[PDB]
Amino acid sequence: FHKFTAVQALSVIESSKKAQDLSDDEKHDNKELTRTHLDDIFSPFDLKRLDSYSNNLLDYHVIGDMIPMLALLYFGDKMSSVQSAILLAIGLQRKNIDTIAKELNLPSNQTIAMFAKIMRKMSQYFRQLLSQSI
Amino acid sequence: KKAIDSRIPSLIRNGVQTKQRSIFVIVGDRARNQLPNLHYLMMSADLKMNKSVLWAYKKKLLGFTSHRKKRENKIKKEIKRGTREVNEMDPFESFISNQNIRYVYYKESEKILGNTYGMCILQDFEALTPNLLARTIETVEGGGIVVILLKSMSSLKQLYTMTMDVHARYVVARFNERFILSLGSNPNCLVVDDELNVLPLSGAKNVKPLPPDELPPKQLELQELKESDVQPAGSLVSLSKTVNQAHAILSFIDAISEKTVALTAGRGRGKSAALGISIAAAVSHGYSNIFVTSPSPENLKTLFEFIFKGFDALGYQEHFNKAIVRVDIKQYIVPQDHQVLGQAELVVIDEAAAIIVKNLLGPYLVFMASTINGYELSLKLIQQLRNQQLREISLDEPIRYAPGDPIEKWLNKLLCLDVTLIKNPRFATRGTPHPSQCNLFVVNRDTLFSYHPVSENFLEKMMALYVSSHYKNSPNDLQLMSDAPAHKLFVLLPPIDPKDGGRIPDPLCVIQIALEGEISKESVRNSLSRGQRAGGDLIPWLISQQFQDEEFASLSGARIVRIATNPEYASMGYGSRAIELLRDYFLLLKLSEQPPHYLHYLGVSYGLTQSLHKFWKNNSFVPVYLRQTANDLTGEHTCVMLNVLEGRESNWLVEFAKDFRKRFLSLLSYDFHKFTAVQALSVIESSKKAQDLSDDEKHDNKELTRTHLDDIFSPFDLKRLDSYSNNLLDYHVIGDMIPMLALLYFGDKMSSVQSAILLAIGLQRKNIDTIAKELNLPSNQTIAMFAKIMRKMSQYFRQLLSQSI
Amino acid sequence: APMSDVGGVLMDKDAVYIDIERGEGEKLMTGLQSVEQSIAEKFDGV
Amino acid sequence: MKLNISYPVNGSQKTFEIDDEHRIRVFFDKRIGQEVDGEAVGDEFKGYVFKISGGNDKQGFPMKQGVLLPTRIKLLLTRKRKSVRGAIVGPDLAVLALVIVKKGEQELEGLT
RNA sequence: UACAGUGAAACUGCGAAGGCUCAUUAAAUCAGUUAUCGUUUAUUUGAUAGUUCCAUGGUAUAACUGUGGUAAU
Repeated sequence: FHKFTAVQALSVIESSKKAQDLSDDEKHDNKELTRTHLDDIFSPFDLKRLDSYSNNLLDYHVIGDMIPMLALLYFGDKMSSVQSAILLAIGLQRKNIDTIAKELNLPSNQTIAMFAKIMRKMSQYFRQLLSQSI
Repeated sequence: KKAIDSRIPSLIRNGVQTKQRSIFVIVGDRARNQLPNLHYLMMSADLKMNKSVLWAYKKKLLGFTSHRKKRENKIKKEIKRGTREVNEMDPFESFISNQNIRYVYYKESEKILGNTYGMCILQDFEALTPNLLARTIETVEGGGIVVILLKSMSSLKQLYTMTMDVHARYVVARFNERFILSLGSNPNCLVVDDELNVLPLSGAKNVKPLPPDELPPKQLELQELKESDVQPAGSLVSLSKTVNQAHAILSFIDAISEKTVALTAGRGRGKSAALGISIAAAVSHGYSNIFVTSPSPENLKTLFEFIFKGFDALGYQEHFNKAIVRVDIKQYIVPQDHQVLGQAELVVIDEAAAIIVKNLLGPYLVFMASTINGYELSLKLIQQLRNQQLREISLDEPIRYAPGDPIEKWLNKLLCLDVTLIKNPRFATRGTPHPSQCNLFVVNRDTLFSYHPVSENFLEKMMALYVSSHYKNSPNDLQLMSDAPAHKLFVLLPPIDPKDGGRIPDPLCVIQIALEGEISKESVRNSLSRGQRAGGDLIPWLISQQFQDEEFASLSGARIVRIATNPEYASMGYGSRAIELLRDYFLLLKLSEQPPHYLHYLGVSYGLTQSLHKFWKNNSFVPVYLRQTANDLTGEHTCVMLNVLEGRESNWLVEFAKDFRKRFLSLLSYDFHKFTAVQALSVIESSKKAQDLSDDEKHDNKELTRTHLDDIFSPFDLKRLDSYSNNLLDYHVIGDMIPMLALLYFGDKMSSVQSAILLAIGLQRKNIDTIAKELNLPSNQTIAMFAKIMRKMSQYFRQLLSQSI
Repeated sequence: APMSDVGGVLMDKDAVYIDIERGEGEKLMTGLQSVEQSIAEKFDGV
Repeated sequence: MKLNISYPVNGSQKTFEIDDEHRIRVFFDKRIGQEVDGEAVGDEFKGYVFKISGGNDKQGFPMKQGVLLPTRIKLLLTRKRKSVRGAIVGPDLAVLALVIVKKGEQELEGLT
């Protein structure tokens, strides 16, 4: 919220320019966390893992699970694939504007909600793969 | 042919003469053919009457179909069969085929709130909710009848409880019996058999009044004196009511016609046409006012004001929910929301609806404003009005559809809308020691609803006390708290030994959202094919995923209400709260000492409310744990609702500590998204969560400080270089907007920060900018407090660097 | 049509002339109609 | 809303008028053929799974299986233009039609 | 004591298997007549059916029951 009124498509352009600059200099000698299970259990609690997996594999509220809607989008940004639609929804959530605010902007409310449910379900599969692999 | 009775047509005749409503209560099996007879007598006594009839019901019709094509084709094939002659019809079919009936559901009774009906036929007895009765009889017109059709079972229940006090075997509800006892009190009601016999067991004798409204000719004289300009055309259009309503409308016209900033907040009842006088004075505003107006009711709730404004325009000079766009044949007026038009206050005229006092003080600030306060908080609104606007606040509570009825008295009684806000205790100096004593009494709701004049007096005091200055609840809450099985109350009123009577300093309401009792009531209500009556047990077990709160019982505070006289009344309320905690830890008469010395098996005890300042102060006196919240701001006051409970059972340590810990983790992450209200009570509730963790957990629910590796994983060495740069230099966002979230999370998680650093952390947890929160709350020395907070930031830099490496 | 019975309800000078829990309705209509004049307060000395 | 729940192998069924919409909010945007859990919808039917089959909303219109769009749409059936509600259950139903296949922890006295 | 006479609602077989008003078409309308090995033809009528290597065939669904929605076919 250092700006808080910057644009989401401009944010996708900024993430694209940062990603091209970080991916093509010669080769990126700065690795991220490739499924560290203790680090995942340290950043998000086991209550957070059970809560995200419950809201994925069942129906809970996005407003009842939005505590993991801040750091997980940044984790998908830095450290899985999210095309620039779900990436723009996650960028609006990272700018902390509402899902209604990005949804009545781009597509529709249930549209952007089901797209973010798809993104959180893929992130739930990623954390499930890490927590099962260690 | 047989003559019926001397009382039942004479009641109708004197009712349509003196303009008072009446009540027919028909019992029996063949109970459908008898209502057109009463309709014809009501019309024959007074042809000059409203014609339409309501036939509200709950689920289904009697034997008819409310579809003229359906009963036409059905009777067409009856003629094709040949068991009925061609020219034939019985009077009930004549009634439904000829008259104009509105059949509304009991569930959707809200769709007829403003229009008028000459008859109301409340079909089913077993779900007669007081909001619905208060909506119907307030619209039934002065020469009108209301008819109620009963059952075999309800006729048995009337025959049972019409001896003295008896009740029926096999939720139980006593509001129906309170209504039957209310109609036993009223003489404007009579119970009638299927064969048009009369039951004199409620309102026995009634006479024919003598063969014949002096105020109405006075209203005509007022209209003539105003008549003989555009203000006279508007006044003759407006005064369709009592002369006091005409006086308020003309005085509002003359108050906002030539003047330009007064603020007048007129209070009217459900009668008297507050919105009618406002909508009729809107044309006087549109002529002798500005070309811009400001309407402040809620959205799609002022169709009556739109109808009256359109009728005023037609009378003088004309030509995602609705169509509320303004019109013009010559100016603009639109129904704005909560105070977002603080920039668009270039309009001179503004008016508002009943009640947020702060939101009504915010938008109505620099223009000529009025308000219409309905009865259906206004004392505090008028006090904040007088402590601040050439106050011509005047509105009347004269009756608009009648002069005043005993059925209107029975409406006020059986809807429990009568109040008398006198103290009437022994003494305040004898009630302060009563708050020191804290000796409480149980309700015994069956005998409390068993209405004697002493019982009606006690219920009147407790009802006005509970409904006084509340969060705007309703008759649905009245019928719930009158007939909920998992509910009770508590009142520690008098400590002195005077005669018969008393007072009530503070009432409370508990709701046993239990495990064993709620399991029993759920298995019972599934046989009744309905039931959902557990809120606090269902919200926390889904939000925080509580097996412990699922396996325990629970007690949720439905309401708690005391006087608004002084702080001593809330002191007595806190004493009654501590007395309830003492009561849970440590026919018949409508009070109890044995049940005040008895208790149940409950797993926790606490209340949910909006995240308010004074309610947070009560929650701190309570100090019971403020658990996980929901960020949803309710559209009435914009407030988010949260639940603070204490574990008062054998072993609530693990449950209380775990829920408070997860709430303390969630409040910092939710403190940016949809919860950024004010730093003070929010940080105090964070300290409440910390003291809840201290009270409920000792060494199990304890996280350590962030390690050397954790502090080197959260920030970087570039963060240490930028931290030294902000320490020895300026502190713009070039190095303090990378690490601010980690700094705020580590500061409110893990050695000590003072008041100024805590306010800076509150702004950074609300993700706000520099001179907004600091110069809004503390409101002095933004740069000096920012440099001192930056010194605290350098302290945090040395803290993390010395903690890790 | 006044002076005649639209329906079955014939109108006299003042009278109303109509033409059309079994034991409970029987007792309540025959004897137990005006029985609850002195059954109202039931020893309630306010 | 209302829930008309049916157990097949005994051949029984019962309806509940269920208030408090927050329990029914689990069913939103969950189409015909999707299986549900007893947790978010009840505490007195836990361990209860149901397969929905749509249901009549207000105005009595059915939900023909497997299309789209929880509003009303006009299509062709047995080949005339008739209006139906869609596949997905929405916020303004009258009844949802359920089939219970696994019994849970609180026994029923009208179905079981 | 696996069907038994009247028998309220359904399908079936059949039925309605031939009638109003408006602008004015000259062997193109219409009639008689040849042909159809150039052709469609239910019905009536007359004739007219030869390929089998190591005790009788599976479910889907009405009526029927039962729970419901809708002002309502």
